[PDB]
Amino acid sequence: KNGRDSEAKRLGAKRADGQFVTGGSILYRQRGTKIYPGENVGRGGDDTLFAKIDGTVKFERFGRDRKKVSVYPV
Amino acid sequence: MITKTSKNAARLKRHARVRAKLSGTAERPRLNVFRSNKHIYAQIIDDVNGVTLASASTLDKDLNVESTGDTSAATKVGELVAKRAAEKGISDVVFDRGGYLYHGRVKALADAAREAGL
Amino acid sequence: AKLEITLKRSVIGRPEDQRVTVRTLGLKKTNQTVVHEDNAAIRGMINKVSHLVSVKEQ
RNA sequence: UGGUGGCGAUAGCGAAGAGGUCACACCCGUUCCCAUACCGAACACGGAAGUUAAGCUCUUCAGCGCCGAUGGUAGUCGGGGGUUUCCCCCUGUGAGAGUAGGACGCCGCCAA
RNA sequence: UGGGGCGGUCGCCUCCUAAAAGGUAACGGAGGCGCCCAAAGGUUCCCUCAGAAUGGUUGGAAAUCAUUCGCAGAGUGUAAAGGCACAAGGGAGCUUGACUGCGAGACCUACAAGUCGAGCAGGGACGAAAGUCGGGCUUAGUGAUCCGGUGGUUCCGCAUGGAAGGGCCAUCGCUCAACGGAUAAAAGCUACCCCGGGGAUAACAGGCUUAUCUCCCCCAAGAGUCCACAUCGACGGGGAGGUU
Repeated sequence: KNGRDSEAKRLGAKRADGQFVTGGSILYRQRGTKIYPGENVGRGGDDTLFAKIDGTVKFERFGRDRKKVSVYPV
Repeated sequence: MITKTSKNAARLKRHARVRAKLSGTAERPRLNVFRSNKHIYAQIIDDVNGVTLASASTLDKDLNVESTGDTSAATKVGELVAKRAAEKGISDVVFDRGGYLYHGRVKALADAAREAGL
Repeated sequence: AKLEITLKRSVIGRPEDQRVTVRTLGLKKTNQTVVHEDNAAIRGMINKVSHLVSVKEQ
């Protein structure tokens, strides 16, 4: 049968919004790239988001529809 | 009908590929060339605002040459743009392949601009 | 522009948010009365809990 | 008229008409140079024979496409009322969808 | 599957149930992994489709050149895919999967126990300016402790000098697969058995449900020379009653 045969959850989503972050602070946890690094942040091996600078977090549109970089400390 | 494909289009795609990683946006600007049948251009682009701080093409008088391009006039204009970008040249610049293999006029003007700080 | 707010129904049997709003407004017993100055925040508070409150503008 | 840029096609994608004068390039090539993977096709390299015939600038056109209301409506928020499976009433909210339309872009920089 | 027996099942990944943050149960629905190999993976350049789609010796009639078109089929998959269109889908150089470490942060909130991607700095490297050397989006499993081996030892060594013995740093080896792992250990048989607790199996005894089960209508094809409804009755529908 299917019984349980499932997995554990990965609590993956957003972690900061409109607030002031530090260096490295994780901002989002994705599996592909629904969000792109628009301003001075990076992307880890498993598609994570960085800060690289302590500043204020923004979420803007990529300018191109159907895509949102939505990352801009300071 | 085999039709015909534009030469410039591949140049634009190559420029986009080389421009993805290229910045030449702050202070040290980007220097791009425009190889053409007439001659080759040379100008400065500082992004964030967008201005040409300094520039020197070949069809701008102040001594010329029969070829006004090709191989030897590549150097002949290379050192000329170099001094132009020296008297007003500040700090260094990043060279933009522009979409043309280094080998050739590009390499030529480059070493001239190497003296002009790159 | 002071106005009076009177508690007209008990809070027993009400969800927690309504109870917290009523307590923050200052009311603690049934048939109590209190005065406040009229602004948008007070109007919103009244809008949240309005079936347990009678408002009169002195 | 190039180079170099910016904003969601209202940019598109066509269709037509103009010029090509510059330009940008076709284009003569291939000396040299890069060739080519294989193959002057590119690829460099050499000039300029012929150029606009394209290409380059326009000029129109919603033909497409794009954008898009008002206005309802579905749904829903908190209070109620009943045959309380469900329905109703009041309080807010408010889609999709279609549609009126808009729209054949603009905005730069350095040349010229 | 217990009135009672008659079974799979445990660890990890991905999707529904899950109520537009995050978390959420049931013997609730669907699929998997105990790996790799190897093409690898750095880098610099070069790209372009793909299913169809013009013509087509002969296969591929069409490896066939040429029409036409979407960033498209493809992207070890083991596995669905779920997110990802350069989602890094297609070809060209000497490195490859380095050594010290580390700021935060996300989990956990169990300090737990274990996890996760971290900029950055120093020694020395490939390819080319910049990457990257810290392999290729998330399963292999890093199953600890504990044992044994393989190397190094600025360490200690019972009065002294040694040695036998140990410490410390790297390492290779358990389906400990009931995978947070009682001790290397383990079928029964006992209406011959014995002790302590439990509210129930007893057997609705009564209780709930009415699947059923009984019983009755509504509709009427037809049958009945004939003729629906003298006697009926297909066919559906909708109910009662408490016996099983």
